Amino acid sequence: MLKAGVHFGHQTRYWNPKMKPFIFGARNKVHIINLEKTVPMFNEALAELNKIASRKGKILFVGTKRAASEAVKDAALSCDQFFVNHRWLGGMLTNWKTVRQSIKRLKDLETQSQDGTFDKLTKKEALMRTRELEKLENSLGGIKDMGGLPDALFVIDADHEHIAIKEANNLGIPVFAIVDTNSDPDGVDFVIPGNDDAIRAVTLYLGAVAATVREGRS
Amino acid sequence: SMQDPIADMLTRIRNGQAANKAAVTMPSSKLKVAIANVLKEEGFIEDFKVEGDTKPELELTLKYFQGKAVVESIQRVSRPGLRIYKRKDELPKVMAGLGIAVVSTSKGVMTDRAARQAGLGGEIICYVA
Amino acid sequence: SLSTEATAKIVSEFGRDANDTGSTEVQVALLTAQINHLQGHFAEHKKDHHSRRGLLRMVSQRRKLLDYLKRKDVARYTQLIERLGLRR
RNA sequence: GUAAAGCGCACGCAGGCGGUUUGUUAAGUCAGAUGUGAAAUCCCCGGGCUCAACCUGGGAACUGCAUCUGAUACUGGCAAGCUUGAGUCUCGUAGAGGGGGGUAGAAUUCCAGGUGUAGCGGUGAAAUGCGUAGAGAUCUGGAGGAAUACCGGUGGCGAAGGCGGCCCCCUGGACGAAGACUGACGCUCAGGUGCGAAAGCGUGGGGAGCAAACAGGAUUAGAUACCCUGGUAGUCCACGCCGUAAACGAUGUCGACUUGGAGGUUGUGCCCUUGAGGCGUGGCUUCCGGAGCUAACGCGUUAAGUCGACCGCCUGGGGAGUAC
Ligand SMILES: CN[C@@H]1[C@@H](O)[C@@H](O[C@@H]2[C@@H](O)[C@H](O[C@H]3O[C@H](CN)CC[C@H]3N)[C@@H](N)C[C@H]2N)OC[C@]1(C)O
Ligand SMILES: CN[C@@H]1[C@@H](O)[C@@H](O[C@@H]2[C@@H](O)[C@H](O[C@H]3O[C@H](CN)CC[C@H]3N)[C@@H](N)C[C@H]2N)OC[C@]1(C)O
Ligand SMILES: [Mg+2]
Ligand SMILES: [Mg+2]
Ligand SMILES: [Mg+2]
Ligand SMILES: [Mg+2]
Ligand SMILES: [Mg+2]
Ligand SMILES: [Mg+2]
Ligand SMILES: [Mg+2]
Ligand SMILES: [Mg+2]
Ligand SMILES: [Mg+2]
Repeated sequence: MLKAGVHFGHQTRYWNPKMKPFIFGARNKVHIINLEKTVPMFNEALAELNKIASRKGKILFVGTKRAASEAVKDAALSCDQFFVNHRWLGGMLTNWKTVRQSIKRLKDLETQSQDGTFDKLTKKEALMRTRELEKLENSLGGIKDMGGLPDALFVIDADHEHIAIKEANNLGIPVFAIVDTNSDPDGVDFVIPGNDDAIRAVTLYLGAVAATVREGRS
Repeated sequence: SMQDPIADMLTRIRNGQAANKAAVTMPSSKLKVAIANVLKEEGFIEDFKVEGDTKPELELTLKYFQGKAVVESIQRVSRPGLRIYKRKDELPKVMAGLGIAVVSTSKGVMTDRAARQAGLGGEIICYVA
Repeated sequence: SLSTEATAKIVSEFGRDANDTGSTEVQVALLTAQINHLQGHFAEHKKDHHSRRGLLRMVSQRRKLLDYLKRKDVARYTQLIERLGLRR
């Protein structure tokens, strides 16, 4: 309940009859999340992360939304985990074979920027290939070092990242997401009824899951 | 109008199983109860309780095994305007045995399997598999 | 519809007791009134088919009542017809 | 629903189906038995011709009917109820609901007179046409018939077709509110009865505008059309007939279940009513849409989802909704 009392419900009244079971009660033009039933999910969910996280658990943190983005880079990286906060590529999970090829391209590109390996052709070609890395790292970077599908998957909101979840469960990859009112639980196999955003809520569980994950690494 | 009360009870059950409804209510009656009983005794509904004093109800709770409902298929048989009476050797075998056929015998509302052995036939009612 | 004064009045003459507009006898009578009274109106206009549709309903219903009365008490039925000179 | 297929819509006899309780009965129903259900076939087991076909012993089967003895859950009969179905009473509410009679104002046309003068009218241009016998325009007065701008709506009423100025009279339905009352009197409905857009038909009225036909003027290769100038039926009224339509939601009626979001119309309750405000609880009605359904499009608590009672209809295209 501690930090829990810093996010509660959200989303006016659009909701979804699917979240109804996890919903607390409405108020001031908006229902609240039944944290009382969220507490079990708080731990139980994370209790399954450390498990597989024990062996360099390939935990893929997903969060493209503005807020989470600048945060995932830290928490999701402050441990043997992976983060994705820039436009979830179409198939970077299922179409790995084809997507990874992009990562490799990004790799070598870094070596160029690394030392005297990017000093080629006029500033023209430089800028041409330089800007290429930027964007390429924005999407592939947060997963460049992973020559294999993830063991798990922890995405912030199960809505904005819908595409991400869709692929996971399709390949048979356990997904952990924070579904709230205007969210669809049918997807994520590990419900986490909490504010889809909330500057505090996002960071709260972000670091919360991070620890429970880094700890599992013995 | 309610020309067939039984059908309603049956339909209400399946309609709930799909809506994941906890339980279901409705005006009870001798037969409605008997049928609901066999449904519980056979393992299709947790339990059931008929409320109301002057106006009887029926708190019929739907059962669910795992990620699905226990009642996968339930339909009426000896419906009105077209009754159905089988012999002690005609009783149908629902779902090759994995199912049940609620039949009203001259000794009560039992299941096909039970009634069959007892050596008595009766009027079918539904095929809850 | 019918006038309250004439309503309560007839409700008593056939009411099984004091204030019982539910009794079958009452209904039949109550209906027969609006019936014989409306004819006068229908004798005029005639082409008021829409209002005619209603009239017929009162008839059919009255029949469904009188029939019921006889099916559940041949006594009251026969006597009821008298004070109303209906069903021939 | 769009492939063939929901009667254009209602009322309703026969018929089919019937909420709930106790008792009762035992007809349907279930059980047993006894007759009988020809033998032969068929079938199972077993015999005989070297085998097989074929022949044969026994049994099964003949799922049918009748009688006797039981059983009584369900259906049926009867008795007695009950109240949630259906209906009645009291008081209201909204409404282009229906039948009748009034009456207002806007405009059109026509007639009469004033003013006034060479145009008007029309088209893509024109032309027919109307004009110096004075049109058009403008004004004044009068006649006459038809329809009701605005309000007006993604709105309301109705069974359907359909139903718009205002006033009155006669009249039907729907909805709500508290109660009080009857006690399943219900649902569907072949046949049957009635209602039925417009066009059309009969008699007799009416006739401003519009307008099949018809007549001119254009266009065109032609133009028995589209366009223009005219114009008869009819359109309006009364009474009677005709019964069709893409009579369409192209979706029969009654009832019960099944996530949600948004908007309209109408009743009632309750609120610091302090207010528009907000909180309930009924009716009807639009849009989006989930599950599920569907061949797809799409339907989606007003289903085309999940079910029950009854009815109607389909069975390849053309010939033909024709012939007889
Ligand atoms: C004056 N407004 C009325 C309004 O009061 C109401 O009134 C009608 C009334 O106009 C009808 O009358 C109308 O139809 C008659 C033939 N059926 C002929 C007279 C005509 N006014 C009445 N039959 C029914 C009322 N509810 O509904 C129609 C309306 C036009 O909106
Ligand atoms: C779900 N959409 C709804 C739409 O169904 C409709 O809802 C009305 C609601 O406006 C009425 O509300 C009315 O009465 C209230 C006091 N009882 C005060 C507000 C008033 N408009 C309700 N009484 C009945 C609903 N069906 O109008 C409002 C809406 C938001 O668009
Ligand atoms: Mg077609
Ligand atoms: Mg068709
Ligand atoms: Mg129809
Ligand atoms: Mg024989
Ligand atoms: Mg009985
Ligand atoms: Mg309507
Ligand atoms: Mg006509
Ligand atoms: Mg005529
Ligand atoms: Mg929809």
